[PDB]
Amino acid sequence: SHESVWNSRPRTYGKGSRSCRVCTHSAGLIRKYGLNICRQCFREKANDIGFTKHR
Amino acid sequence: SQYEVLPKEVLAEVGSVKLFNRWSYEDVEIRDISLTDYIQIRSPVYLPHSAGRYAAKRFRKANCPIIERLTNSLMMHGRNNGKKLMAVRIVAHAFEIIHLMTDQNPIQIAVDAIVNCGPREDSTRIGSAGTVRRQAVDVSPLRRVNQAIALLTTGAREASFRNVKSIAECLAEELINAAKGSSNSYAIKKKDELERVAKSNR
Amino acid sequence: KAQHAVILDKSTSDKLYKDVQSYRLVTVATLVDRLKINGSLARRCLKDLEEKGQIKQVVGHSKMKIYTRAI
Amino acid sequence: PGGVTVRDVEPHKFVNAYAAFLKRQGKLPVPGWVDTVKTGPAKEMPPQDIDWFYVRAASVARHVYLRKTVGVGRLRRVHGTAKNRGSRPSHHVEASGSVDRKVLQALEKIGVLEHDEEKGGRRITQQGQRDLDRIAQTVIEAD
Amino acid sequence: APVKLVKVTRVLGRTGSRGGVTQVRVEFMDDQTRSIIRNVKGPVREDDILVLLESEREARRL
Amino acid sequence: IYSGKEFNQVEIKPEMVGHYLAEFSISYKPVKHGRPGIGATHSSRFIPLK
Amino acid sequence: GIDLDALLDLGSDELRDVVHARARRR
Amino acid sequence: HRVRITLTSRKVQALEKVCSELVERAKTKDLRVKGPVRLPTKILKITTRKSPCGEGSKTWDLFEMRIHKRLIDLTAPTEIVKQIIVNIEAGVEVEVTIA
Amino acid sequence: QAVQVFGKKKNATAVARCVQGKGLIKVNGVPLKLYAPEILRAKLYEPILLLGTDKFAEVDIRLKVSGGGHVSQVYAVRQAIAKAIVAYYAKYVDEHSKNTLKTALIQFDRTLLVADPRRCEPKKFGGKGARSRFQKSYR
Amino acid sequence: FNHILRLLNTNVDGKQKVVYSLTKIKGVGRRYSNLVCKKADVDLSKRAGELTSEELERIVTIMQNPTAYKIPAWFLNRQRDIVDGKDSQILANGVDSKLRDDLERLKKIRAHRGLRHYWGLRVRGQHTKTTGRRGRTVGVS
RNA sequence: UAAUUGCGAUAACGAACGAGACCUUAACCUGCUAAAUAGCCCGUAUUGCUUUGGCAGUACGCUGGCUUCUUAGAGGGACUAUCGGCUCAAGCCGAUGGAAGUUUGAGGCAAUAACAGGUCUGUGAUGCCCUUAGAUGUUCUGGGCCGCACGCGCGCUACACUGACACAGCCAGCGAGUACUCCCUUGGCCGGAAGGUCCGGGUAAUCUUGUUAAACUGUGUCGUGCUGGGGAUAGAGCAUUGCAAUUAUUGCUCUUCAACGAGGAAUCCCUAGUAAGCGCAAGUCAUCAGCUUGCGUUGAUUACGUCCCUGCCCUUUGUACACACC
Ligand SMILES: [Mg+2]
Ligand SMILES: [Mg+2]
Ligand SMILES: [Mg+2]
Ligand SMILES: [Mg+2]
Ligand SMILES: [Mg+2]
Ligand SMILES: [Mg+2]
Ligand SMILES: [Mg+2]
Ligand SMILES: [Mg+2]
Ligand SMILES: [Mg+2]
Ligand SMILES: [Mg+2]
Ligand SMILES: [Mg+2]
Ligand SMILES: [Mg+2]
Ligand SMILES: [Mg+2]
Ligand SMILES: [Mg+2]
Repeated sequence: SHESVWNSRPRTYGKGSRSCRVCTHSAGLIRKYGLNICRQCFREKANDIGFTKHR
Repeated sequence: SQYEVLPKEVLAEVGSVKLFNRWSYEDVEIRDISLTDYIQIRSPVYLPHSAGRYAAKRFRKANCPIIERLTNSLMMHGRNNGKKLMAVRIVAHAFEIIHLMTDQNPIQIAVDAIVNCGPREDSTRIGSAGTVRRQAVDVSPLRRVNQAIALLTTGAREASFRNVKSIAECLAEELINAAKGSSNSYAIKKKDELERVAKSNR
Repeated sequence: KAQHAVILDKSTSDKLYKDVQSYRLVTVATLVDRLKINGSLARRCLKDLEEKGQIKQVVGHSKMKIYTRAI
Repeated sequence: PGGVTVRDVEPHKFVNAYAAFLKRQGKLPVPGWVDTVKTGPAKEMPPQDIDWFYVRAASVARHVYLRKTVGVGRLRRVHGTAKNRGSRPSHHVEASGSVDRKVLQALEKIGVLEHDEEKGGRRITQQGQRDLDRIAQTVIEAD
Repeated sequence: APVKLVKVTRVLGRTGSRGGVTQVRVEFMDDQTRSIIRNVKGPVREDDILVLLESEREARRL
Repeated sequence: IYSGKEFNQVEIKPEMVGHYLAEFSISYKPVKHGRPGIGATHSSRFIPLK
Repeated sequence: GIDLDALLDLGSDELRDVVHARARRR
Repeated sequence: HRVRITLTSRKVQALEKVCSELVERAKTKDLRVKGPVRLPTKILKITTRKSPCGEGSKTWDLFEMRIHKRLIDLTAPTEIVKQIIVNIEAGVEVEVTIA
Repeated sequence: QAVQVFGKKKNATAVARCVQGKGLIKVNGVPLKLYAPEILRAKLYEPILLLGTDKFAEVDIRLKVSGGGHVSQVYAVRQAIAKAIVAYYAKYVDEHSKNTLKTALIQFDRTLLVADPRRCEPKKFGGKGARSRFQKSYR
Repeated sequence: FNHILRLLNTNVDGKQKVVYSLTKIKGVGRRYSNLVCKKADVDLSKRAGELTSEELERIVTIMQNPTAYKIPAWFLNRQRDIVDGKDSQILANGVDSKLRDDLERLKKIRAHRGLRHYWGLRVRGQHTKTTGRRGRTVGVS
């Protein structure tokens, strides 16, 4: 709980800094255009965002 | 006519189309009448490099010039795949060397070599579940041209492998030996052994 | 392992200067077999004969060169 | 009658002709390490010539002549080659910016090229274009 | 025995287990009244010229 | 020096200058091979059925 | 390449120029 | 004054009509209009593995979003500009540059 | 008097202008005899060899070729030149001669005039190429 | 001429050119022998055999004295002697003799890199399951 | 017929899915629309040879016109069109024209029924069970996931002369890029290289960027030698990213120079811009791409057939099978 040791290690970069903005999942994250959404959750919300299959 | 865009070595042969600007096609005949319709020499070509669609679909490669076909066969193995200009360079150097060796028309030598390397009898493998039996069958004219081009090129290719004898002047003697009918040619030996096996399996 | 000489001694020099006239084609490979000579010296020999006017060139391509007798 | 420029001359013959002209003149300054470097990490062996720098200067000068402008970065990309990275696949790698930079500075000193403060890089000069045209003329005279 | 040449009249159809051999109707140029059937390996079409070695055997399905 | 689970006593020598302290405390120990198991080879993973 | 007596009393910057590149970066 | 109108959207039919409608009312009031300009389309591609667990045959998704950007050059004072683009439908964007 | 044509092969395209005047053909300023690699140059002179060498004596042709590979750009140049002379002898000359020149190109090589409609097949997943598939092992 | 030469402590072929004949001296590679020949004012076209004995002595001495002949300090295969602190280019018999010394120093301090060498394993962090493969089966029984 | 695709026969008639149809993309338009964030022509100024007309010539408010090339919208275009055959039909073959005549090429979508297929380690999606202050929650240091007798799978580099190396020539396309902090980076300067530094451009058809990619072509060196092929293992030094480089992150310089000379029994992929060779961008990302997803360059041999092997679809037939020939 003490601020010096609690979560002391910096998180400027790495997979610990970034997580899915809807399901806090680190692996398979999509951040090509600032989406910051894991691949599993993106497939559900792809049509809502404006992504569609054409080919 | 201020600027003459054509080179002097090109303007000298305006009259007729000559392969590599050196050799003509009129004095080239075929001893075997069967391969006349499947060897394209009625239409002269300057270079053995055309982006023709000769697989759309069937019997279109017959109309392909036989010099085109020879060049395609050099670019065979993986390191040589996709290298047509190098094959053209090798093929061009071969005919001129044949001309110096024989003092004949090199196209006449190449056509004679291709005619002499085509086996006229082969055997297909039949039987029942590994009981290997062979039945002697005839060979179509189109396959004979394909077989001759394949056999000629592989012998030149393997001979040049790990040998000081360079590929451009290697290919020359197999074309020369085959036209001469020499038994030292690799294609002649494989052609004869295929026909010998086929005769056994008649 | 055929040993190809890197120095043209008296025996090979005289053979080269007396037999190259009758050779229809004078290539780097042709000298190596008929003279047992290194390729680099074979190429220099081809240049030397050309300077003497004893054989004429057909191919000036860098990657492979053709020389033939002139009579 | 004409009347000819660098365009109507084979580049292989032009660079050799201009390399001899610079070497015969001897005015072109050369760095001391010309006999040491191998012109880039992508290369394996140093150049097989003592006169390679004069050829490089001639080749670069023609390049600047034919383009609007060029700097050290562009020429590194142009002169870069594929690197033999052992068992890993080859990749394109730039080539020894110091060699290119010194060539540009030397050509600037002898008046062939001049710097452009509005666009960056270096461009051909009136004397530079005049000098190359004379060399191209001699090539046809040699032909 | 001498070799002889023939002209392909009719492409009867494929044969063999794997369909790599074709049966063709065959006539002789020297004897226009003689017609036989032979098996051919390779792409064949009508009005082709074929070379037969010891043309005595009659073709059979493979 | 702490090596994973326990502290290893290392005395610094003048020849030890220029190296990390992790050099002198191994963390994995050498591998002394034993005997292959059932799934070590293709011809040994078959379990008999009686 | 420095004797042990002066090596232990050597200054930081002088220590820097001698040590390995990785040591220098640290 | 020269003002540049930038129209960025995703629906072609919506963009085509508003581009036509905006320029059509421009001639009616007799202004000098240069355009419209059809900039190259922008295709946003996202390739994703279909399976959420990595099991099965490898099948991949290709989600594509098309962005269409249009330019209109108008020669009119800013007072006119605020009265010429009053009715713009949803799904499209309008940008102005003063020159 | 001027006409504009273009030739295509893969991504390589070559835009050509035919201008009345002294007979000269230039590719990106460089003369045609010195543009292409020497082994490919026989292809470039082929349209002129097929036609009359004096039929290009009254035209000024300049090309600007880019977009593809070195081999493809050669095919773009040769096709554009053949179209340029045909266009000139159609607009400014009676098409009977144009018909005579067009056929001379046609019964030799159709590619001299009509562009080859072949492009790269798009890649599919599961393999390195359009048709090739990754190697698989059943055991 | 002069088919066989003797330089430093290695036999040298005379039929091969100067640079690649000198590469057989271990501790000298293709590039290092190239600079040495250029610094020694010796023609590169002629072979190593037909060199004059005065050329040989010029070539050898410049090898053990690279710094004295304006050779850049970054060709040297040791740029900092950890015991001496001086650049040095090491010839045939020295690298093998010196290689033990570096291994001896690493071993006597019980460092990880020296320990890996003594055990006989990869020392540059390589993976060692499917690619060591020294011996043989070792079957299941 | 690719097709339960149709012609037809007909105790069936009339329908619904799937196929097709449909959508995306590639190839055509010198027809329309209109472009200073794309070009061309014209003219102005200027450069070099010729000076006798020709050069990527060079120069955004240097510019009057146009849209062939480029961009992108509406449209047109192919429907087997015409011709010669077979046939009652469905259709099939060849030739001509045409950019295109395998459904024009390639994809997306894709039916009923089911698997005890995979995922509880994507989810604040969850039932039950377990644990819940010495935690199986959470956080911090270090280590490990890389550890090495051995077997297997996907790949990279190679065994060279159709080659290696050195110079010279020298052509793409798909895309990405800066806010609470630096993303793509130009040009100038220093250095052998990796790199360092300074002024700046770009929130993007504008700048990186024509990403001058590699393969490839030309002229030379080498030479049939496990050799200038091959770059495995290893030693030394120098920088970069990171708070941290040791079990070398990676990069560069020198040196060390292993097997390997085309590969057994077996086995994989593939029919035209295809296989194969070659590289580039994106994802991962502070750094690392021998991986994948796409893109382009060079560009073939051989069928265009069959049910012989391995499987699939329909009908007839046999069955002691139904957990269905494992
Ligand atoms: Mg280059
Ligand atoms: Mg491929
Ligand atoms: Mg389709
Ligand atoms: Mg789940
Ligand atoms: Mg936990
Ligand atoms: Mg931890
Ligand atoms: Mg796999
Ligand atoms: Mg491979
Ligand atoms: Mg090279
Ligand atoms: Mg481009
Ligand atoms: Mg990357
Ligand atoms: Mg991966
Ligand atoms: Mg029964
Ligand atoms: Mg039962």
